[PDB]
Amino acid sequence: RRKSILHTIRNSIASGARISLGSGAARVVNGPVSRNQDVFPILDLQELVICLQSCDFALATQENISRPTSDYMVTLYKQIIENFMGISVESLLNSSNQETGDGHLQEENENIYLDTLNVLVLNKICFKFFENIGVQDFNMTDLYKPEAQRTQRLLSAVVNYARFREERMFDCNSFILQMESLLGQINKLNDEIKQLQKDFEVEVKEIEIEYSLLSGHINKYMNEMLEYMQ
Amino acid sequence: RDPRPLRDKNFQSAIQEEIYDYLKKNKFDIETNHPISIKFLKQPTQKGFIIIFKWLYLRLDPGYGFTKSIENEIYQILKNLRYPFLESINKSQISAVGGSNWHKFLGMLHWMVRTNIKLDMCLNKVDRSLINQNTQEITILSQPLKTLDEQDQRQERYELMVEKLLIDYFTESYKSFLKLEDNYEPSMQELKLGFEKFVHIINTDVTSTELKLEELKVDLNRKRYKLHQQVIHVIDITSKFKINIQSSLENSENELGNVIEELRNLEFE
Repeated sequence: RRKSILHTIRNSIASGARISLGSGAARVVNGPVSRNQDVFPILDLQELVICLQSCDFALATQENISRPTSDYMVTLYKQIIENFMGISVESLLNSSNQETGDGHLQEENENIYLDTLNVLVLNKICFKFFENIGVQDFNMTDLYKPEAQRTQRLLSAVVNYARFREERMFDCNSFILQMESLLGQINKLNDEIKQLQKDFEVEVKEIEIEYSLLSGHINKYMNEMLEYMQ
Repeated sequence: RDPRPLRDKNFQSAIQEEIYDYLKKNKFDIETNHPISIKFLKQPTQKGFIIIFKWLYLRLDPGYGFTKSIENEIYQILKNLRYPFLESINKSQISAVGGSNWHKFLGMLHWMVRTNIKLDMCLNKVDRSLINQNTQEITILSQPLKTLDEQDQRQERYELMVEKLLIDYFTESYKSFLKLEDNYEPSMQELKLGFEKFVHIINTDVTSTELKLEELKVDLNRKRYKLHQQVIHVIDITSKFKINIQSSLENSENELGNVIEELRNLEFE
């Protein structure tokens, strides 16, 4: 994918936005222990929607968070996971589905299971992603029976993670710059080598054209002569 | 529809043995103190049915916490799981599991056990897939072959590799951030090792390319030497041909002029 959160943040640094909008990080401590909500904001709409769209997530719209429905959060979650975590959900499901492992008598109609398993795998993927962002509470309901509270909670954790990425970006350029240096060096070497080889072969072809047509012309006029005179 | 021959008792015996084996192999009896035996599967209680359904679905979706009214949630779970035989089962029957329609309930429990086993297999498959398609990039990037629109693909692969490293760093760092201790040195040194290996690979590639360009320069000079020799030879032969043809034409023209003049002298008479 041509996009990411890292390169987009760099491009934003180069622009006048500064750090791609937002207020850096958030870490809520909690001693309500009679209650317990994990360490991240539940920052509300607008702030949430603005941050989501700042990360180049066009599907983010206020009408979805406060009134979510199935098949909408699914696309957004796939998009977020593939951007931050740099994977392909479709490739993973395809890998799970493939065959030449099991083989079994009553499994000649695995279709009745197949669909369900894909669902589960999707869900479980999200689980781990959200298990890495302070929430242990993804379950099926978030995907297929969404409610605004859990949606805003998960998205708040997500935006907090994104802001953390932005903050810690400075430790990364020491590597991005060297990567780009080496890649640009390779590209320049390849361009030079291609130019040299193309130049030589074009010169050879042009000379061949010259001399072939020279031979043709000499034969042309010699034979045109000798046909009239003999 | 439900093609399963649920009412057959040999089929039921097989299903009950499989369910018992799965629950024992995964310690249902220990995690929940309610024990399980095949006789129970033949003569189920309502509470034991609820416990088994809960245990199975939580093995299938740990993040879910029960709520509501289990009659209202079992249907919704099956609806979200798109249980293909959902339309064949009525919700009210959930109230009395051990009654007339116990066969469908035992059938869905077998469905869930099979789904659990297959889910575990799928997760192992995807984990191995991740570890393998991580190493596919490096193994591809250390083979010499091809040049077709792919050098761009090579740079893309390098970028993706480094991006993976960075994502690992960020995820671990955010783990430390949420766990309010802030020790980023371990994440940093793991990132440093990864990027060092990246640098070694890409610099090996760069050195290969530099040597290849130098060898190309040598070869092109050697070939242009021969090209120059051939061009000089062709020009030489062309000039010799031009002078010879010009001389032959001049001689023919002069002799024909002489003959024509002599013929004029002869005709005047």
